[PDB]
Amino acid sequence: AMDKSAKAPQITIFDHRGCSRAPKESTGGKAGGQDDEMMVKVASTKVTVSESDAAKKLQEFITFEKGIDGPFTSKN
Amino acid sequence: DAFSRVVAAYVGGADLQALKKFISEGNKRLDSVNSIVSNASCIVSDAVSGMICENPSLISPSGNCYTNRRMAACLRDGEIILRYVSYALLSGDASVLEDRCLNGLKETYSSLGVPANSNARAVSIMKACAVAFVNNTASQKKLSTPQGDCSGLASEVGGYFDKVTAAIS
Amino acid sequence: MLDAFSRVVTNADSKAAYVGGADLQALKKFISEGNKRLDSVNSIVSNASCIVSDAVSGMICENPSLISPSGNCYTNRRMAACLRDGEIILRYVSYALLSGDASVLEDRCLNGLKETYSSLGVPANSNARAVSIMKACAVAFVNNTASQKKLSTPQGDCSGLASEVGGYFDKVTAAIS
Amino acid sequence: AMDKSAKAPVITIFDHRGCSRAPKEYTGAKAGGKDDEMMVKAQSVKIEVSTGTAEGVLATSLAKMTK
Ligand SMILES: *C(=C)C1=C(C)C(=O)N/C1=C\c1[nH]c(/C=C2\N=C(C[C@H]3NC(=O)C(C=C)=C3C)C(C)=C2CCC(=O)O)c(CCC(=O)O)c1C
Ligand SMILES: *C(=C)C1=C(C)C(=O)N/C1=C\c1[nH]c(/C=C2\N=C(C[C@H]3NC(=O)C(C=C)=C3C)C(C)=C2CCC(=O)O)c(CCC(=O)O)c1C
Ligand SMILES: *C(=C)C1=C(C)[C@@H](Cc2[nH]c(/C=C3N=C(/C=C4\NC(=O)[C@H](C)[C@H]4[C@@H](*)C)C(C)=C\3CCC(=O)O)c(CCC(=O)O)c2C)NC1=O
Ligand SMILES: *C(=C)C1=C(C)[C@@H](Cc2[nH]c(/C=C3N=C(/C=C4\NC(=O)[C@H](C)[C@H]4[C@@H](*)C)C(C)=C\3CCC(=O)O)c(CCC(=O)O)c2C)NC1=O
Ligand SMILES: *[C@@H](C)[C@H]1/C(=C/C2=NC(=C\c3[nH]c(C[C@H]4NC(=O)C(C=C)=C4C)c(C)c3CCC(=O)O)/C(CCC(=O)O)=C2C)NC(=O)[C@@H]1C
Ligand SMILES: *[C@@H](C)[C@H]1/C(=C/C2=NC(=C\c3[nH]c(C[C@H]4NC(=O)C(C=C)=C4C)c(C)c3CCC(=O)O)/C(CCC(=O)O)=C2C)NC(=O)[C@@H]1C
Ligand SMILES: *[C@H](C)[C@H]1/C(=C/C2=NC(=C\c3[nH]c(C[C@H]4NC(=O)C(C=C)=C4C)c(C)c3CCC(=O)O)/C(CCC(=O)O)=C2C)NC(=O)[C@@H]1C
Ligand SMILES: *[C@H](C)[C@H]1/C(=C/C2=NC(=C\c3[nH]c(C[C@H]4NC(=O)C(C=C)=C4C)c(C)c3CCC(=O)O)/C(CCC(=O)O)=C2C)NC(=O)[C@@H]1C
Ligand SMILES: [Cl-]
Ligand SMILES: [Mg+2]
Ligand SMILES: [Mg+2]
Repeated sequence: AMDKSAKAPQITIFDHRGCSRAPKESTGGKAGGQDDEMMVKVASTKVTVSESDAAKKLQEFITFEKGIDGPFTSKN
Repeated sequence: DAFSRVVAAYVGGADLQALKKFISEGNKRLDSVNSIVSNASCIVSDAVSGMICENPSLISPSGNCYTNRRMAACLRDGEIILRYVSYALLSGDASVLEDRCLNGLKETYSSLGVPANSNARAVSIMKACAVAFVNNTASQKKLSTPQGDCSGLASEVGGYFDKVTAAIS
Repeated sequence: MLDAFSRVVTNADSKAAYVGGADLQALKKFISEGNKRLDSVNSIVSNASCIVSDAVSGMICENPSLISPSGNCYTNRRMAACLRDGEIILRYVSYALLSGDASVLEDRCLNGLKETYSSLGVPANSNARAVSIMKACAVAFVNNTASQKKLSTPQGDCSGLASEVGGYFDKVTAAIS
Repeated sequence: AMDKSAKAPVITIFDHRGCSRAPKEYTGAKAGGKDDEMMVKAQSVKIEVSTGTAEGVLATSLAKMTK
């Protein structure tokens, strides 16, 4: 059941082949190849949006502009 | 099993090699997931903005996004929904999406008065976003992905959005 | 000068100023290209969060050391300050585009800015790349050559205003580089 | 001079031609046409960025960078 906690999977995909920051977070050893420089991280974290951040977004939204992608579908 | 326990898990090296043996099209699948997750802020913003510009009464004093408190909850919910869809695509399965995000969600939204036609439109704009990111045809593109066909993965993520739509409409 | 915004631009108070109706009619003949100019400002400021976030994330993917433990965007505090500065600069550029004059941008944003960044160790090469990405975003929103269906405005040629806003970003680049 | 206040001019362009919500904030003279349904607002505002936003940009940057 949807448990009302506002927690959801937080994914980070690190394709860091060639990255000079050495990997130190894996736990299952080495593949002996480029999987050793890549990682998928999954956490369960509460999603939160502050009221001040929502006020910033409303000031953008209220003028009925858009990004590059998509059709313009506003009638205002 | 590791991601199941979580839903942090840090899957790299041999564990990542193993992970890509148990999900279909593992390398393409992780490209597809990253194309959505790394662009999630613009996806949620564009979907809520587009919901509102098609129906500006949502931010009038009688609308369900009125007040910063309600707008914040709506932006949050868009991100929660996109996260569960993204995780469905990462796992290749809808079971956590159904159990932890969708089961009970319509009943909650009905009690709250969160407008289902508006919600369906936010979800539909997120779906269009995610399809274009998977196929790398959004206006912001990844530069150096090996060329090939990810229409199967784009169809699969479309199906996860459709489960959301069906549950809440 | 836009007289209604005189107290806005000197930070003399926090009161909103409003230009509508006959005051707006007169504003659009005081500035040039009035309707297109206001459309251009609208398309930039309504996308401000994404322009700034894309510019800072792009600065960082080109130079990942910025969020290494020794980098100037490391920690939420430093990242927030950098995003904040990106928005401050974008907004002063948007005011130059609104008024058709760089004076407030030069006087209230750029004058003394490089010396502040020098004192703090805010890396000018990286700052210049954040500004150049924001510039590229603004030019694409203003001179958007997609079909009418994808535009929020009646189709026409806004390359002039795109060049103008480009020159205001170039004043930022020259001041801080 | 740059006064270190972190304030900037926040501009909001309200072109609300055809809008059923009546204009009220602007109390100056009327134009007698579509300019009475449109307004430029400007305000000196301290620009603030949240920890959540900073965390989101950090996550985007890590996911998009490669080497
Ligand atoms: C290369 C890109 C980078 C340059 C150049 C640079 O200066 N920093 C670079 C990368 C970078 N990585 C992190 C942090 C994390 N990276 C991982 C993923 C890797 N860990 C592994 O074990 C493997 C594979 C086996 C990886 C691939 C993770 C888990 C972290 C920790 C952060 C997190 O989000 O969990 C940073 C952040 C600063 C730091 O920790 O060094 C940077 C900038
Ligand atoms: C039409 C679009 C709308 C429909 C349909 C609807 O339900 N609400 C719509 C619009 C709407 N406007 C506001 C708020 C403000 N509008 C202005 C600008 C107008 N005021 C004027 O005096 C003139 C011209 C002379 C305008 C054009 C202003 C300044 C505001 C106040 C808020 C601001 O951000 O400063 C809203 C918000 C809710 C409300 O106040 O009604 C909406 C949804
Ligand atoms: C790291 C891998 C990395 C990035 C992150 C990315 C950064 C980057 N972005 C551009 C250019 C643009 N970004 C735009 C932004 C937006 N468009 C929208 O529709 C939304 C609302 C908003 C936020 C995403 C725009 C309009 C542009 C300009 C068009 C174009 O794509 O170029 C650049 C190019 C900058 C340049 O031209 O100098 C870069 C570097 N790129 C990455 O590499
Ligand atoms: C209100 C005036 C208004 C909107 C806001 C806008 C809403 C809208 N957006 C789409 C489609 C897409 N949006 C995308 C988003 C992004 N692309 C990027 O490059 C950045 C990072 C990000 C944020 C802006 C994308 C990828 C799409 C799909 C594009 C394509 O298919 O190639 C639509 C269409 C939704 C539909 O098809 O059902 C709409 C309406 N339009 C407005 O009028
Ligand atoms: C649709 C998604 C894209 C498309 C994707 C393709 N990606 C291909 C290969 C490939 N991708 C990665 C990165 C991936 N694997 C990882 O483990 C992680 C991170 C943890 C990620 C982000 C790898 C390693 C590879 C293999 C090739 C390589 O060495 O780089 C791919 C080629 C086919 C295949 O491998 O199945 C394709 C088609 N390509 C497209 O054109 C659409 C837009
Ligand atoms: C580049 C900027 C755009 C582009 C812009 C065009 N806008 C045109 C006309 C137009 N725009 C407005 C709205 C404007 N006037 C205001 O007073 C306010 C807010 C206070 C705004 C946001 C009006 C009222 C008009 C004129 C009436 C109308 O045509 O609707 C326009 C056509 C006229 C001209 O060419 O001068 C253009 C070309 N067009 C584009 O393609 C790029 C993306
Ligand atoms: C945005 C596109 C919507 C919109 C959304 C609103 N949602 C509000 C509250 C709310 N949402 C949830 C579901 C959420 N919590 C979870 O734990 C998960 C999944 C694991 C999800 C998807 C809950 C349980 C609640 C109520 C409790 C809470 O606020 O945290 C809401 C606030 C309503 C109210 O307070 O008046 C809004 C505004 N509103 C819209 O108009 C569009 C369609
Ligand atoms: C982002 C693209 C940069 C970056 C930015 C940093 N800026 C930091 C501090 C700082 N910035 C300003 C200028 C700002 N305040 C103003 O009032 C105005 C204009 C009117 C502007 C443009 C000042 C005065 C300060 C110091 C005081 C303050 O932070 O309030 C900063 C350090 C923050 C901290 O450690 O707390 C950073 C990180 N850093 C980057 O790496 C890129 C290039
Ligand atoms: Cl774009
Ligand atoms: Mg408009
Ligand atoms: Mg001067």
